[PDB]
Amino acid sequence: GWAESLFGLHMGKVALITGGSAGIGGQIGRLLALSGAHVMLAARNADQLEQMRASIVREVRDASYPDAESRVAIFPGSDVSDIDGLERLVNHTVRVFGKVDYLINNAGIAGAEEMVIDMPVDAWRHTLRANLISNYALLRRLAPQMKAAGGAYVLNVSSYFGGEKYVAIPYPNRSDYAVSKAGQRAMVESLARFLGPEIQINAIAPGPVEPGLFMRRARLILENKRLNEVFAALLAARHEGATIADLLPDLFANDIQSIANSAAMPAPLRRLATMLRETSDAGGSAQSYLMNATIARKLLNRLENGGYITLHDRRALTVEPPEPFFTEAQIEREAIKVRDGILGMLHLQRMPTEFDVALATVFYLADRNVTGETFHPSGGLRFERTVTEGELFGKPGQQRLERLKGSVVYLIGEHLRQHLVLLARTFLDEIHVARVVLLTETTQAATDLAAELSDYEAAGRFVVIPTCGDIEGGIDRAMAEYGRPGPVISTPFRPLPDRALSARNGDWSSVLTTAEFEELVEQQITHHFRVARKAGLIEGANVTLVTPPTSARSTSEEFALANFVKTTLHALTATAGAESERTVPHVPVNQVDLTRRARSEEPRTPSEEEEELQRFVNAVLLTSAPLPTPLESRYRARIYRGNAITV
Ligand SMILES: NC(=O)c1ccc[n+]([C@@H]2O[C@H](COP(=O)([O-])OP(=O)(O)OC[C@H]3O[C@@H](n4cnc5c(N)ncnc54)[C@H](OP(=O)(O)O)[C@@H]3O)[C@@H](O)[C@H]2O)c1
Repeated sequence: GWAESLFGLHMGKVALITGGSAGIGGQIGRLLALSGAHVMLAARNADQLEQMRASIVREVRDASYPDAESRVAIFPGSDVSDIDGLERLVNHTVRVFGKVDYLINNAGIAGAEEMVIDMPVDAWRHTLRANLISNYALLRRLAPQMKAAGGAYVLNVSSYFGGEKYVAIPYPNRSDYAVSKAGQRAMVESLARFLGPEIQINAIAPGPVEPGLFMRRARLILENKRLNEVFAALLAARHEGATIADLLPDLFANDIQSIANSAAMPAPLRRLATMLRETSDAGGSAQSYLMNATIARKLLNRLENGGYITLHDRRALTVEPPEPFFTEAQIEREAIKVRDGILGMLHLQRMPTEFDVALATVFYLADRNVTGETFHPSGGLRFERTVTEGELFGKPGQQRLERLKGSVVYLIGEHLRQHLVLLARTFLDEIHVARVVLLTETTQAATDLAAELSDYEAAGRFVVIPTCGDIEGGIDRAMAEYGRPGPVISTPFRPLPDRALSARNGDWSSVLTTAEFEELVEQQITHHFRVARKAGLIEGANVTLVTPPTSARSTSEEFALANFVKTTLHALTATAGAESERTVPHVPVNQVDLTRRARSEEPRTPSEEEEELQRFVNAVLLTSAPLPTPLESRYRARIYRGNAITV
């Protein structure tokens, strides 16, 4: 009798639920209605919203709630990636019910389902708006009335793949999804003290809930596998002297037996084509044609963005292969492996239903003494890999640093002048690099830093390049003339916002706006994703992403935003790291944080700030010097990627 136990549990609350016409959000909306709450459901398709509303209202009357027809409302055409539309959703909800007590940030899309090195930047941005920026947007508009009335709750529906406190969990090929789920948890952790005690804010993070989905995902896996084998062989041939752009006409002949027996093909490509013709299912054209159209366009994108070829070297496929490319048998073999992976994660060997998760969640929502937590209503999972955030302990080995002699360094930054200059001086004077290229945002910063190091600049050992925000272009320019990188160190162009996070009394003009939160995600998360996207394609690069310090004022709000940035970015660094471990060119990714775990640990004297800068140098070095590949150490290649090191 679960309905009987729900009765009156949330009597008189008004809940807004996004993505509320099916799945978990439909069940939470259903069970909140069955607990006496007025619910507004929001999704895109209006008829589904109508059918779910019908079903719920019927149950509400059977439960003997008064005037059941007026207890459920719908609001169609609500795409949570459309941040400006959420305002009309809220306006309508306050208009219909008078107030919002519960905000259930439930809607969540799957994202791009590509590796970091393949992800279109605007697909990344779209996932983050839908899964992450939507949640602050709704919270920020509702928080004033919620603070006023005081019985209020924000619930972000996150995931185990958004990690846990101080721990990131890599989700290969899903970095956008993982970053938005981590960011939902991070928002809960970072805001709870400012929104309390009137607003509780928590996340839930269910485990897995119950052509099919494993079929689409299996197909992507087979396509990715083929694309990686070709990219790898292309690099191994370019390694032996081949010019990649000149192999493209013959390669895009697409015939596997042609490529395998061409003397005009470098040996790597021939060994790959031989294996393919011998292993791939013969009932598919994949055994006779190298690539389909998707593989081809992505292969060219990896080569153009990695700087291996130019726009003029782009070729269409001579012959688009005939379906079926991958046979149904291959796709099923791989989908069963996907499914078994997921199922084997689970300690209980069974999955919850959407109703189960909803039920536990709706009970959880009745507890009034918990905030800033991540509740698992479904749970019990063993993960392939977890990465704890940590603190720098030790120094890099001399041998590894010597391997940096003569390399080219790319620095990306703007406002952290002292850090950038110290990095450059260290790389040139003590590491003996060939040269340091600095990519700034504004021209002025380029000129000032070129001045403070005018000596190295005259000698050609320091270069500056103002990007005016065009990160991809600067890396292409630098690669074109100033040398191909080893160490790449991305720092943020912009500082953290100096904004409040909660009201002083009933004044909210000073609290971080939705647009400002959007800018924060752009400049402290997407900025580094753009760097990692390009540099992950560069054979022989190392990537380090640096999260910003606080200002001298060092306000609690600023500290909260820094920890938000650190937690959210780590999901990217860990997923990029796990991807590197599996796919050539195995470019490592690691993260360095300039804000400490606890606020009392921040430097308070100039001597302590000197200790920090020294440590910062040592961590950037520890992650910049050549790291072990999977071939040298299977263990060390795993653990020396995906870290977040506080200094
Ligand atoms: N294995 C799991 O299912 C699992 C586990 C952990 C976490 N989660 C999280 O749980 C949440 C819901 O998962 P689910 O499996 O129930 O999702 P789902 O199957 O995609 O649920 C679909 C619901 O969301 C709506 N929706 C879809 N795209 C939308 C968009 N762009 N804007 C607004 N509404 C949209 C749909 O209506 P329309 O399509 O008509 O708009 C419908 O109401 C997500 O945040 C997800 O990350 C799920």
